[PDB]
Amino acid sequence: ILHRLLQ
Amino acid sequence: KILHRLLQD
Amino acid sequence: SLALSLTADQMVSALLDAEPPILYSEYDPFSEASMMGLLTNLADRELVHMINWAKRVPGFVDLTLHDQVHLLECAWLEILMIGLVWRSMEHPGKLLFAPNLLLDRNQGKCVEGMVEIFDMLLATSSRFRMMNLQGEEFVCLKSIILLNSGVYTKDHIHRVLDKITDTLIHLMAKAGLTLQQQHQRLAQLLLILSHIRHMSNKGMEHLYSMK
Amino acid sequence: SLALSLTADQMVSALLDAEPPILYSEYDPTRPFSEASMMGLLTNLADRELVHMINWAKRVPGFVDLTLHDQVHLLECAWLEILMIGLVWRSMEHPGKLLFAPNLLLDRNQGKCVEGMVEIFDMLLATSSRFRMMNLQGEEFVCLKSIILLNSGVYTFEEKDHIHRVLDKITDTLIHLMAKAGLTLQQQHQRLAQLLLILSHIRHMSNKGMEHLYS
Repeated sequence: ILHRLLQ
Repeated sequence: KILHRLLQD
Repeated sequence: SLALSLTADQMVSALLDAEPPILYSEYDPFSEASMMGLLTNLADRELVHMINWAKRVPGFVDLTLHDQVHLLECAWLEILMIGLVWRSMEHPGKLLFAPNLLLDRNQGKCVEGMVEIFDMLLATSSRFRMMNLQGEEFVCLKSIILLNSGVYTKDHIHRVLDKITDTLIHLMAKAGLTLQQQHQRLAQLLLILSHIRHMSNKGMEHLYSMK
Repeated sequence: SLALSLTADQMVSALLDAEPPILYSEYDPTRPFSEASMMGLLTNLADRELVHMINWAKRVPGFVDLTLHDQVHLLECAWLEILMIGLVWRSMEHPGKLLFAPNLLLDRNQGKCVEGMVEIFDMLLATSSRFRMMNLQGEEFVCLKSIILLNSGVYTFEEKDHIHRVLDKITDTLIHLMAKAGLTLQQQHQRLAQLLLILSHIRHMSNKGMEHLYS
């Protein structure tokens, strides 16, 4: 979840 | 409290 | 790294430019569940904006993806708290969670154990108000929280932290503060970050218990 | 008040002279190598340190002027932070190890004997390595330790301003030491920030430690 918002 | 006594002594 | 080549004014303007918006609560009984739901809903929408703003914090894109996740998951509650404290500066005795959700210490007693963190948040806001914390100083402190809360759990981050320190001193010297007043105010602001860390840790305990 | 009238050099020598001793831990070969034995060794050591910490706090400039009630409040907020920054300072010259005592030097592997202590052990080791990279001086250390005592409970209580005036003088003392060591003004500002930011991590380690102790 946090990776998708940063990606 | 022991913290009381140690601060008074 | 492009962050280390910026001037102090460019660092300030970049941080002010990346400021996230001030969101509103839902505004739809009086319950601890109704109140915890309104704050949970509000903080979840703030987190999405908080994931955009750190991306624009100079030096944060240079980190690896795993390190960015690490810093955010360490400092997210701190960043929410210092933003709330900043919004509440001009409302003594009250916490402005949202323009339509302004609460005082008494209304915080509606939730068990929140009145303590509520008082700490109020005391932090009163301290910022008596120091006349400036917006340019606020965005510098909030960037420091992001890069420092997870850094010991790395030379690049520390070199960016040094430039943010140069920026704070640059702002104080421009406002006419003497050299002694510059290092005293710098120390006063950074010591508050220890209390904000304290409030975050106390807040995490209740969230891990509420879940 | 004598605290607000001291010079920077008098403040340093005052803090250096108030330094508590370095205590030894029990060395009982009849005790087995278990978690409860290790937690008993650290508990026994910390309890004896607390008695010296209270006398040391009395000798910190400005601490006597406070009300008794306030002194109790500052010590009960900062006591684990002060123990931790002392341990971290003793462990500077022992990379990868924590010098709880001259007869009790532990690495992170030995820290696994107690459940949950390895994460705090790693945090203490990282804080110790950071002090070693910065080349932290003893005069700087006693300044940071006095800041912890006066700052950890100041926002949870005429008096709060007096604490803040003493805190400003300790800041004047840290800068005085750095300018004495030949650091430029920019280096003085940066090093001051680096040290005070570490206090946020020491507060973090203390709060996590209080959780396990309350369990």
